[PDB]
Amino acid sequence: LYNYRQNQELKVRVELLHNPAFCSLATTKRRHQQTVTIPPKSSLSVPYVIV
Amino acid sequence: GFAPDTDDLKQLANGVDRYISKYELDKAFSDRNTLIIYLDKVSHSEDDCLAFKVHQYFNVELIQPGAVKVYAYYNLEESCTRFYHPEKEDGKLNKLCRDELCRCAEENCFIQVTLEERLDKACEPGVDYVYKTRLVKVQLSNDFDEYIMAIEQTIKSGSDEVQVGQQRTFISPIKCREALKLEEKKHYLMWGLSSDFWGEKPNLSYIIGKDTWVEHWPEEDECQDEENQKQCQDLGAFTESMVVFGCPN
Amino acid sequence: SCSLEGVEIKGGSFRLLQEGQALEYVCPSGFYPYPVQTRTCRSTGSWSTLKTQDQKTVRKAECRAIHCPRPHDFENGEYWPRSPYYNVSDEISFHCYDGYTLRGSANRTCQVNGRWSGQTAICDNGAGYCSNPGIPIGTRKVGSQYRLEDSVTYHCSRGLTLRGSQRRTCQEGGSWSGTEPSCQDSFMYDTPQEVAEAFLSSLTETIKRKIVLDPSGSMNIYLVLDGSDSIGASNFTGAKKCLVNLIEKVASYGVKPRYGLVTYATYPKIWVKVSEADSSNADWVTKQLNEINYEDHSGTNTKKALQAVYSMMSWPVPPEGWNRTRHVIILMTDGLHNMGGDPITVIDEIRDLLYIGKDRKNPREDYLDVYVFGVGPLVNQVNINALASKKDNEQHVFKVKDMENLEDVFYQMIDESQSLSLCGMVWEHRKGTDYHKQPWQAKISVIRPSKGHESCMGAVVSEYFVLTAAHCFTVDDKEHSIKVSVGGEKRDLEIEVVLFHPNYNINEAGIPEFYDYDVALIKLKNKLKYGQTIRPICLPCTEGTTRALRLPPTTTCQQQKEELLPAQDIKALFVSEEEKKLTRKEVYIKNGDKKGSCERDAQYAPGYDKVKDISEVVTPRFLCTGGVSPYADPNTCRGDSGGPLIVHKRSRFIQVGVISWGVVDVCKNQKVPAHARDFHINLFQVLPWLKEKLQDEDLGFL
Amino acid sequence: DEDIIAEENIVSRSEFPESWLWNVEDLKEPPKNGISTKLMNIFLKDSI
Amino acid sequence: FIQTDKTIYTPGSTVLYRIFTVNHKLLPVGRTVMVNIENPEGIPVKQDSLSSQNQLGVLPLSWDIPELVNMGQWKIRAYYENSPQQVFSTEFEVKEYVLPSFEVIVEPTEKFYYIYNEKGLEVTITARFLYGKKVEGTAFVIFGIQDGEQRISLPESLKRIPIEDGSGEVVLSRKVLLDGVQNPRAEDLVGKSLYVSATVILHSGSDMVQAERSG
Ligand SMILES: *[C@@H]1O[C@H](CO)[C@@H](O)[C@H](O)[C@H]1NC(C)=O
Ligand SMILES: [Mg+2]
Repeated sequence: LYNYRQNQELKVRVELLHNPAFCSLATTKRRHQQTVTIPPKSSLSVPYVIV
Repeated sequence: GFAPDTDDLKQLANGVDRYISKYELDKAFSDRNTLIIYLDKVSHSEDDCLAFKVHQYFNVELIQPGAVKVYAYYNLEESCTRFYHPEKEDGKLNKLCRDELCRCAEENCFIQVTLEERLDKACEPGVDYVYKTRLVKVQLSNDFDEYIMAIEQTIKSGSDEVQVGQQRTFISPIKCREALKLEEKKHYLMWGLSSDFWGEKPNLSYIIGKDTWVEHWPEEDECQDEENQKQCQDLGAFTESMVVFGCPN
Repeated sequence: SCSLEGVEIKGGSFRLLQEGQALEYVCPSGFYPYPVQTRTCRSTGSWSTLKTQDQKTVRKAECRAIHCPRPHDFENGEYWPRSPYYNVSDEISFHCYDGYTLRGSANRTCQVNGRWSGQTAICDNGAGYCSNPGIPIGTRKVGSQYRLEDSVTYHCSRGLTLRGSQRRTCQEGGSWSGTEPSCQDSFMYDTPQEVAEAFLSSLTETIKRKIVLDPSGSMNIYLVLDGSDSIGASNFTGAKKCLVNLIEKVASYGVKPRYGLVTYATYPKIWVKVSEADSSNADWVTKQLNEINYEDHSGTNTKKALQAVYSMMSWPVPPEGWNRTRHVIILMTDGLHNMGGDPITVIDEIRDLLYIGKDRKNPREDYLDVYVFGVGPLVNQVNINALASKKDNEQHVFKVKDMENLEDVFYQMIDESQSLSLCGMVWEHRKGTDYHKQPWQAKISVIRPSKGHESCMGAVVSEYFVLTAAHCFTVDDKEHSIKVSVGGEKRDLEIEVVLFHPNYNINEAGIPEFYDYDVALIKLKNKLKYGQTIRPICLPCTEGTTRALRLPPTTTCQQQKEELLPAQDIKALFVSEEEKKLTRKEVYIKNGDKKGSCERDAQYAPGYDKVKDISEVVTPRFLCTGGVSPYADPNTCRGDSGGPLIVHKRSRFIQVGVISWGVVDVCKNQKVPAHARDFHINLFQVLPWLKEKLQDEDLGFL
Repeated sequence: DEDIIAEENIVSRSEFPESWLWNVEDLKEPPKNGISTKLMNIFLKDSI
Repeated sequence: FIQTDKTIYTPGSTVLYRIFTVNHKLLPVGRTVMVNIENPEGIPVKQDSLSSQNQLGVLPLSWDIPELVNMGQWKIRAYYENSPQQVFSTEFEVKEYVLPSFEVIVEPTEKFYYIYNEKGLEVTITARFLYGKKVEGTAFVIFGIQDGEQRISLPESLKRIPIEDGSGEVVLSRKVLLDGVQNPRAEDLVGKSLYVSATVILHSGSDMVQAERSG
């Protein structure tokens, strides 16, 4: 996630849609939902696992 | 929901032969998802290594496994990777199959009853088989556990063709062992959908997933007792209604 | 016992069906309810949950606008413009790179139906054994090898269900194997015209259209209906007429079929098996069909019926001619919610008998056809798709709106073969033009003295007479003001006489407007040759009109008035002229108890200051149409007046009146007030004059 | 609106090509000191 | 003259190129031309003949790389039909890759290198994102020695430097250069060239870029 605002703080929600051809922790009923905070003029990293 | 300890990282960086970036020190513990370490050299005869603590600041269910990767600077295609998890062996995710192709089982074990509920949702356009079975044997193993059952009568047949007296195989994950609470020489009634068929002709097998429903059935001598007499005549009427009339759809 | 209170839909209405066990919403043209159309009441007294494509529950019933699908991918090209979603009547233009070639249509627009108009645009290079398949609009393609023995796969986005082939393989000759997929959504239905056209094109071959058989060849037709609890209408009523029409149409080609009829609810039941020696003529099979009864006391088992059909066709050494026979199976299933086994394996075994897919040099592909018809809003598209057959350049799955559309389709099929004599037929092919859709309208342009242009419209009642509003044409208009435009050509034609209504007049009462009897006719001396782009129109209370309403000839003109104009809001349309083209606009006419309410606002018209009696100039023959009742529908135009008024029913167009005027002038602001209402002349009242003046052409007037 | 923005009604950037605008153009504007000017419009892709 | 849209491709993609024909005075002409495509070994794979009449002298073409193909350098050779003695050629590459995200520039302060300097050779490192913003990370730099078809690597000269705001400094001294080779006499080094190689990594462990300056 890339944030390029001079004076701001962001609290964002990240989601990964599911796919039958892959297996992960996100099923049809329940799906991944992450809440993160980005410092100004910066970047953040989120990892995901796939089979 | 896991973070390193600043003091131990500082102590490790203060040592020789290891270098930690100056930028990562002004990276207050809240945001420390990834860490990167530079190693001057690695011995080719013995094992030299390190260790550090990890704290938890947030409670999250279904925690993902971690990851560790190592390589050399000029050659990137040659690298080693490993996983880890507290409650899981070797960090590998759960999946069941035999050498060619398979689905995975990161799901529940069952769904969870009145007369009309059983009357109505057993006629869904999705369900395929409705049987009543007697459990003949059980066998536990490492990858999954298996049950061998015998069929008394085909209450509602499906795509698979079976006759009275045949034997059927049921596959389940280990985590459901405490959930089902099955024992020798007992009668059950069960129904499931069509997506759970596994294998191929003729060694078809059924999978006890979330949607499949299995219920205990008392012995014929005890339908005179009010333990499940109501259910006894309810399911008798349900069976004769499907056999004689069917279902209004 | 279900809670029937609080099921109102915003912007539309709802109805109760099957005695309080079903509810169905409805909104006017250009809208669709969200997210479900019909709900059912279960035994427990609880209303069924809203089942969307992904079970998206909502807390209120409302209907929103129709959105045409957005293109997904395009390889070697570029299209203008781009938007998150496209409204109705928006245009897209394709144009692709240098050194390639474009095939298809360059300009595409989407209409109210929900589909883009034209064909698929494909840009190709020309360096492969078999040609580029192309990307249908809305899908995504995997595969980029175009030599022998490769395959290509398709699939489209979320909320859409596919209809067609999943995988296509480049055959030996150079053609692909399957049909081009194009995934649909819930709310697109098929109109009778396209269904009839596709059925006829697939069933027979062109030369006119004749059926082809090998020497010593034969056809076997198997019709499979279902009687489960989906309609419960008497004893298979409605289907009998369709089956009889199909039998007659098939026999009209001079071919000898052998029929077979089965009915399944939970057990199969044969009525006329093919092995019988009396099942090769139409009279006997029609008599046998005309005695079907009802026996239900439910369920659905398609597997058993298909196995019964299999046993019917099975042979117990095979006899002569088994290598030169054709099998056709028509399945009229509204459900296919199977309970007792999937039916695919039965089809696989049936085609295994005939030795079809068991070779590479003799495929023998066109010896088994399966057609499927679906009825209602509960049809399961995915199950329907997997059961029919799939071949290129043809369509084999059909889905219609309601039971009436079936007999509409078959009546249109049986009426298409008729000569050009009948009234008000429309038959649009795939590459038609604007005038082919409206083969009756004609235009007259006049330069009235001390005034500019005057453009008026009219309809071609017959080969000698032309009907036009009397406001445009006056008694002092000479041949300089008499120009006709018929046949889709600017060529003029000489006239003979003009006829006006004797009581037509325009004349201190404060109302200088008197639109009474706005009827004008032009009588020629020339015979017209009926062709393709020019056709007459059909008038009420006539032998042809009775023959064009599927009714016995015992109906009276008063009964016809009641049927065509009941005391209800009735759909109608007028063919307006916009952007140098002709397009239809839908309106609702109010001949019921609300006619007075529609006329209650007539005082708002300009120049109506001294109206002593509201009906002194608003004659009772006036019909009030349009307005905000119950929805904001655009009215007609004062500057575009003259055109006819047409009602559409039974796939037929019937004249009902001639436009006269509107309450206010708002149409010239094209570049709608509530009080804006349209007043028209009813043609039933002017019947005596036409009857006394139409006794020479002999068009069966009664 | 009244509900905090969830992830149900957002479109996604898809087009990531490597070379585009392989077109050909002709100049026929009336001259002005021997310099002809043509105006053309282009729609950008979805890459940063 | 031959023009191609890109420089490096992947299997399964397509190649699009153009041919311009001119005469001695550099004016459009129209004649017959022939075009061949040659694989790394040299045996032609596809040949074709074309005419450029009534086109003012621009020829567009196309080719489609298979899915199971060799790697390396491929050639396009074109010539007139009248005179097959003279040919014109162009080269391109076929190799799988993934598109990078930022660029790295290595530069010295003086193009030459006077053998009598006590400061050695100094170079500076500048890395930048594609859309104009600055970058941070860490870099590894190494040196070498180039002779006529020969390369020698000095293992003692390998350095790690932190790149902040896209600026790094590397310095090489006389002693390392002298000890790397077996030539105490400095005057014997004249006629041999130097080169430097650098690698830049980010602080998120996401990318890897390499840049080389030779000669
Ligand atoms: C069908 O009959 C036999 C197969 O038993 C075959 O020899 C014959 O040629 C076939 N008839 C055709 C192909 O017209
Ligand atoms: Mg049914």
